[PDB]
Amino acid sequence: KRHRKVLRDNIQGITKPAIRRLARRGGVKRISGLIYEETRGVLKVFLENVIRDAVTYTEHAKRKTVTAMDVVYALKRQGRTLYGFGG
Amino acid sequence: RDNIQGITKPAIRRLARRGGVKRISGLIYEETRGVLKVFLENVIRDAVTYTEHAKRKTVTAMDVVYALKRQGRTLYGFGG
Amino acid sequence: GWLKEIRKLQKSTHLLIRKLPFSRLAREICVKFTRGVDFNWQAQALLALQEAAEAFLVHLFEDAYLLTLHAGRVTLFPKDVQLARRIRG
Amino acid sequence: QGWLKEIRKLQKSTHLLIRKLPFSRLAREICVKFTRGVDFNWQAQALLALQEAAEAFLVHLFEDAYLLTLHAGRVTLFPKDVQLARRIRGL
Amino acid sequence: VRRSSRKSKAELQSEERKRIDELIESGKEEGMKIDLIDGKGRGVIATKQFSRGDFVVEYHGDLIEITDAKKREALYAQDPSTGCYMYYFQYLSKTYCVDATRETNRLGRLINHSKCGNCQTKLHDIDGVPHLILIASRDIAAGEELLYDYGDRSKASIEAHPWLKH
Amino acid sequence: AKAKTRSSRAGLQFPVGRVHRLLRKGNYSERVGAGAPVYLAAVLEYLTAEILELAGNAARDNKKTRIIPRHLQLAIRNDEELNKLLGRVTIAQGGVLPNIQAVLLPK
Amino acid sequence: ARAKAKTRSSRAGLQFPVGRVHRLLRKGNYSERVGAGAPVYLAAVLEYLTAEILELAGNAARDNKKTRIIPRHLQLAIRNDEELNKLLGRVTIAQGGVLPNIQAVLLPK
Amino acid sequence: RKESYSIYVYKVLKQVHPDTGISSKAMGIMNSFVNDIFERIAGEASRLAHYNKRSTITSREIQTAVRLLLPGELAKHAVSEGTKAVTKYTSAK
Amino acid sequence: RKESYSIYVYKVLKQVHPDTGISSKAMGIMNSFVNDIFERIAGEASRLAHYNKRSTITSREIQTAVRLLLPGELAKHAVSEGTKAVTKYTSA
DNA sequence: ATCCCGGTGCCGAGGCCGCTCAATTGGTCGTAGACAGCTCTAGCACCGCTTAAACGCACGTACGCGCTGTCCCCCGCGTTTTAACCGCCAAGGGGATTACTCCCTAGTCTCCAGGCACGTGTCAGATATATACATC
DNA sequence: GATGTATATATCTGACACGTGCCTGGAGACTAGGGAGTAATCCCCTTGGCGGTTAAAACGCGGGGGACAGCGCGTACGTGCGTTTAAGCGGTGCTAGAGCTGTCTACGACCAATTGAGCGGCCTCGGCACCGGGAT
Repeated sequence: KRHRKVLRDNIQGITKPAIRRLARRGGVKRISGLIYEETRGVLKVFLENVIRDAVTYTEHAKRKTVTAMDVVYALKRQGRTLYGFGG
Repeated sequence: RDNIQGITKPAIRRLARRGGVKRISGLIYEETRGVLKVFLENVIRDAVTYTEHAKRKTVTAMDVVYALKRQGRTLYGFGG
Repeated sequence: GWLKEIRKLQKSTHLLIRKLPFSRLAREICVKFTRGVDFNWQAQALLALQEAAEAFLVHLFEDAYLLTLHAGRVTLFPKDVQLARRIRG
Repeated sequence: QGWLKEIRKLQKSTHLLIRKLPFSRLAREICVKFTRGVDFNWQAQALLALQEAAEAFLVHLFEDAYLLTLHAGRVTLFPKDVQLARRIRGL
Repeated sequence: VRRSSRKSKAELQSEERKRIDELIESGKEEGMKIDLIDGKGRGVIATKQFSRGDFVVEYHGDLIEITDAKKREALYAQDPSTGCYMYYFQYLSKTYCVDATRETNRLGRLINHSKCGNCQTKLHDIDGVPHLILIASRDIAAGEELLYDYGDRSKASIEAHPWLKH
Repeated sequence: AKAKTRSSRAGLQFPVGRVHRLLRKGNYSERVGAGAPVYLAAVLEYLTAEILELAGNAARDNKKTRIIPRHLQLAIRNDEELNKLLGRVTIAQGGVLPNIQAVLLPK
Repeated sequence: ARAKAKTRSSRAGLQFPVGRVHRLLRKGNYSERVGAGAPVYLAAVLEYLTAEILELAGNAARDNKKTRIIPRHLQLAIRNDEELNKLLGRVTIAQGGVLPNIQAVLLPK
Repeated sequence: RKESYSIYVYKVLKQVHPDTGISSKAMGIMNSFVNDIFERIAGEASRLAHYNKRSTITSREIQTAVRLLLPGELAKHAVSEGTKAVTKYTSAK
Repeated sequence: RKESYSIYVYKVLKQVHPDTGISSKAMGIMNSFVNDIFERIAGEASRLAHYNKRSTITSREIQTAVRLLLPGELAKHAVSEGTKAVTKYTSA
């Protein structure tokens, strides 16, 4: 039984109704249809920054588990101070 | 009194023109004087706090440079 | 129909993107800043990263929709999210 | 033209666009509102640092509030645009 | 005389893209030999120190639209001796299909399916047309077999091929 | 002889001792005054009393008796001073203030 | 003090002062101790960044056909560069002017 | 053994709202808030000390660090409370 | 005895553009830039040392602070420069 | 649809007890910084004069804004389908702790050289006029 | 054909690049100690896998809500010009106040002793969530 071949992207896992719910929480009454790829791009950029700094804070501590304090300090460095994770 | 009116209309217009603005609603002048007064109130409150703490009476250049660095607007050219 | 959802979501506080797809996304981005070696993301750090990403995206959409109510629209186009960022920093 | 020569001329110079003495009097009037009725001397380069900062701020504010009024279809800067460019930045 | 060589990100991405394009249009296929594997059929062993993102192969084939894509797989599947050579991908609200059943001097169609393999497929669009690239997502040594994921979860297919889940 | 904590000498609830130790081992200065920990602890207790008062108010408005992250986000974003202070700060599990632009409501 | 001394900057091949950077790292209360390679690393980084900026500043000054780097040329170099502009984003450069940019929707037809 | 301001935030809570609890998540948020405000005030006081070529963080430096970091009415009231506590601490011996 | 970086920026200039001068205001601006980047890198190294319960600021801490503060290519090249300088310094 | 009301329930919070570590006390010293005093810088004030810039007015026309139409594209709905997720389990890596030792840095003192203020020659660039050309 | 702008020459002027005395800090050598690097251990807690479930995503479709282009009115902004005005510059003055310094005194670091507060494990119970019903 021949099967076809496809792939996934792990960014399309940030699904379309998830961006709809994020928008709606932000107050967005009516969302365009091209805001989804733009939002996945914005999210990937933000994550790239915060995760570069979390992974740096880890690699410096000679660890291999990106603790919650690594991410909290990465956000505190970017200026996104996050309360509630052992700061 | 009315020293904010000393920030003339053509001065705000030249600031805008530098910023790229092509036309300017005649109501942007009072808005810009309000915005400028708020910015100065913040920066001068921090400058005068840095002074009053240093037990001085002349707001130095470093007082204002540290006020700006505190608001997050680091200013290069006057020491640091 | 949209308003029974905006009121329903601005009143709740739970997370919006699912946990597992976001975990796979964060681990796919963490595997290119370590040059292909993977780090055991502590399961309480995926939550912190996700809470930060949701609060960021929600604030970004608040500002974007301040911009799409400015242009007279009600729709939130991509030329908005792209300008609520080019203004913000 | 006319506004276009003024723009090309001002975006290319590096002057201080607000007169020095009116801004001096304004900063000295705000320096009194705090520390009620005690005149702090002002180091003549503190007024320059303060004016450099206020002018870089206002020029960036108009440069950011003109992206909101080319975006809104206008060409004319409005007070709405400045208020929104400030309400987005976080001010 | 002391001059910085910093290679601005625009130039970095441009030179990376030109590198992928020239390595694709040259088809060196440096160090991959086809041999026999104990049960799965054939196998293409890689013999280079592969690492994160380094180029491996191109899944060369014939590119088509979706209306015929959803049909050609079933139409060629009527021959029970065709293996698996056609690849789907959704791109710009449009699906395509890499018709690669006919043997060509490329080594993309010569790979089998796994979920514990060593490579994963990406997309590269050399002047619009998307060529389906394959790069090593992890560190691979010289002497390992090419093995990537077909990503299709047809229920009848997973019933028929228990080695798809492997 | 019999001792009483510095938090009690100052009439605070926060620890003057732990604050002094944190000022010392934090490498903020080569020295630390005697009034510095007391002052900092008094300021911290005041800020926390403010935050917890506003959070208790926002909890009684919802007819609840526990303060939860959402209540802290309400107490913060609604007060002007604190929102200006905790401006860069995201409060996990804090939601957003219900604020739908009046342009959007059906006419 | 025999074996005539060569500055640590000279020993490392830098132009910035390893000695002064060490002294600033010490009397600045950044940490109780300070490594021996910390001043050398930090001074090498500072020299690299200053070379990166003075290179682009001189490029701009010779594009304007001048031979003195001025605040305007530093603002040009920094803001036109893609990464220095991100490192120095919050930073106002006194008498630096702004980048010439009239939005393309403004020009006459 | 990890330190935190849980018991003290709880005492202040029992001061302002006696009949009210605080969930463990809001407890962690108040711990992080107290830690962050402490780091802000103490860092600004360290900076105010080093700017004046002095070495001691005194109540002077903390009062000015508060007057810098906190907005208008928070600043005035926090400075009032700190001064009250310092005079109460040096009065009683 | 006023501290500055003027003569060292002069040296680096005469090393990059050997036939180019620098005005006094641009000298002050480069001075402020060096002071500011030094303050940033040192504060970040201090934060790292405090996070990992260490006591010494070392080349490890300074390298991590450089990698955190400078954007991509600047960070790569600055780390290269600093590593080269440290190896040369410990060799000599 | 959604809030007000009952009753279950459950799980997390609030209180209780034993240990331990760190907060308090007291005494000593050394050094930081408070203070008084002195010098001399530069900030404030004023005033005359120039004149650059602001200003007030008028006019036209560029543009903002409200209205209309049409075309297309979000949204809501219903059905299939899919993959997040929760529990359970198993493993095993690596985080966290601790003990040892060694080497790396602070402290000290002596030496000395480089860099900083200061005086000075000179030249890069900002005008000023003339020449030539771009442009609406 | 003004009206402005690109290009050269003359120049001169304040700012810059450079030589010098010296003095303050940078370098060397040595010692000691304690910070951290290394090794080993324990067990937490992260990863991986499976089954099943079901909540949620995906897809397609209709329709009607909204985006966008066009248009006409009218108003309010830009430009131009003669007038008024206030900034600016140069002087002097002067004097408050910043910067520096020497004394010394109070105040904070340090160190031994101790003891009690707080942190962790145990245990109970009720606040808030959930499932179902009546009212708005």
